[PDB]
Amino acid sequence: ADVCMDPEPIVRIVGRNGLCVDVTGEEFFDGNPIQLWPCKSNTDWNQLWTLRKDSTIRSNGKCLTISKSSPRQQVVIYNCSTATVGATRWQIWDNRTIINPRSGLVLAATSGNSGTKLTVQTNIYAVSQGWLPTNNTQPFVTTIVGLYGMCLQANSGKVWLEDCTSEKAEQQWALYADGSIRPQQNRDNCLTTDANIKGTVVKILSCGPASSGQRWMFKNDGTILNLYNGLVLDVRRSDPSLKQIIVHPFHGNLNQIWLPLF
Amino acid sequence: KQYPIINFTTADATVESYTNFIRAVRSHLTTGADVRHEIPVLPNRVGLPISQRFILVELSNHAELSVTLALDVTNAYVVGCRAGNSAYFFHPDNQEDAEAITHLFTDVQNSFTFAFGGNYDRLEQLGGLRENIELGTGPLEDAISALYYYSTCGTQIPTLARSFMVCIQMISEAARFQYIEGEMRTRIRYNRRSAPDPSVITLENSWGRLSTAIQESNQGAFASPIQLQRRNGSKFNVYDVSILIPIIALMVYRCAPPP
Ligand SMILES: OC[C@H]1O[C@@H](O)[C@H](O)[C@@H](O)[C@H]1O
Ligand SMILES: OC[C@H]1O[C@@H](O)[C@H](O)[C@@H](O)[C@H]1O
Ligand SMILES: OC[C@H]1O[C@@H](O)[C@H](O)[C@@H](O)[C@H]1O
Ligand SMILES: OC[C@H]1O[C@@H](O)[C@H](O)[C@@H](O)[C@H]1O
Ligand SMILES: OC[C@H]1O[C@@H](O)[C@H](O)[C@@H](O)[C@H]1O
Ligand SMILES: OC[C@H]1O[C@@H](O)[C@H](O)[C@@H](O)[C@H]1O
Repeated sequence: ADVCMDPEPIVRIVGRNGLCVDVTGEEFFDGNPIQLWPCKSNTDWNQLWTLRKDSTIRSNGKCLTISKSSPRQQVVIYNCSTATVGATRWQIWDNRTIINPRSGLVLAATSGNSGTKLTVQTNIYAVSQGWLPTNNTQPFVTTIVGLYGMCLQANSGKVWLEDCTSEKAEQQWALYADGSIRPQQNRDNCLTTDANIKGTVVKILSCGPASSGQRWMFKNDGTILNLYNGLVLDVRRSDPSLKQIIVHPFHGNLNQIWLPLF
Repeated sequence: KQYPIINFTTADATVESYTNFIRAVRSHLTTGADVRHEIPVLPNRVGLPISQRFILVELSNHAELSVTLALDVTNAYVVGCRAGNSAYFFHPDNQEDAEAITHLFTDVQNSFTFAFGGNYDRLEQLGGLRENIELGTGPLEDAISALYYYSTCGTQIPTLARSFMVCIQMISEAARFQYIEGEMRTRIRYNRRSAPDPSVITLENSWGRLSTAIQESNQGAFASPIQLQRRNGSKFNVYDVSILIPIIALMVYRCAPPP
């Protein structure tokens, strides 16, 4: 068995509102807090992280670390050997969760505003805790096709299934690195499920909360899952005439099957 | 001593019959149970017992015809096809496979193999660009007929080529990518036959690169970008697997996972 390789890629890290994991004011002094800063297009190192094969997410030799500072749960840059090893080790998940195994806490950004300092919180798969290690800092725009090859459409806070139309901006969806699904028409809004129980009809609500019912995960089985409650998107009664998409236990039927046709 | 057969017919086929077909195909190419980044990995060629090296797809159509394409569990590709009492194979790219394909349709006397291989490069030379070959229940229906009557001078090579590519895309590349399967579903859905668009072709073309990028990721992070294209031709980069989890469904074994 000839093992694979750990390429230790150098990527940015996009999160909430699609801002980047940034080392504040480019200061690299042990303890300088890591924040969320609009993504850079140049090559500044304070926004470039190397995923070395030791589970550290170094940016200029300095480790993404959890500060043992006073209130705590703060995330800051810190000498990789100086720091408590455990506070520099992380795991980037496919679920789009960056978690510090040692604590079991996950990288989070309690605000969508720029400058918001990173903190590590308990995993509740909220948007605010979802990240993506990509040098591609734009939202993946696409249409989301479901049943009968129909498209997910948004009008105001409502989202139903309509027949796909080339123009139609209502059928354009921006898939943010944070795990949110936002209507191109208004990237301030989110594909939201204001409840974690079956039959809950999905709406288009403000992303401000960056709640768990706003983060989504496109699974390998064609379903769009909500990590938190475990339900999947579902065109109720496999009837797009009901103009209602809901969350429902995963069964796998085509009414729960989606495809980001880009 | 008989490989497994997944069945499918274009006769009053539905998005459900098709969906079940493709899942059944994947089901038989993945028994191995080796997933990575939520994406299943095809059995490793190297050291794979001939006994479990192939699976058969029996294809029937409105004209009550049936051909059986042979697929390599190793890469979900069609290696050969058997049309009734005839059986032809593509020209293998190595002594290794060349030996294997000779385990396929053995009781068939008129079994032989062409001088050309089954890769698109060749098949497109013989029959034309994928970007010009219509896909949908319609083509597959006819592709099946052609394949059936090739042994009886019913089918021209350029046509045999095309007949193959549509089956390969509609089957192998659909099994590989849920995006392609998805794309087929829509066609079947509306009885609207059409040619593969940039996004589809580029995907088929990147299957090998993707299988690799992904398996050699650090944590879903790519060492280097894989370029793809939107239906409108425009290309984009992908440095992360997350975006692909819902696109690709099968990957060719490229290396052993680190223990
Ligand atoms: O070698 C330097 C380059 O490494 C790449 O991984 C990174 O995405 C690029 O922006 C550049 O920093
Ligand atoms: O004021 C904070 C900002 O300071 C800039 O110098 C730096 O390049 C930015 O990434 C951000 O840290
Ligand atoms: O990267 C610079 C730092 O490297 C550490 O290994 C050393 O103990 C520290 O005092 C500081 O010099
Ligand atoms: O990177 C420079 C630093 O490297 C550390 O290993 C050393 O202990 C420090 O004093 C400083 O020289
Ligand atoms: O070890 C179990 C865990 O594995 C992670 O990769 C996955 O993202 C988590 O949701 C949980 O299933
Ligand atoms: O053993 C399973 C196989 O049995 C065959 O009789 C059937 O035609 C095939 O589609 C498959 O179901």
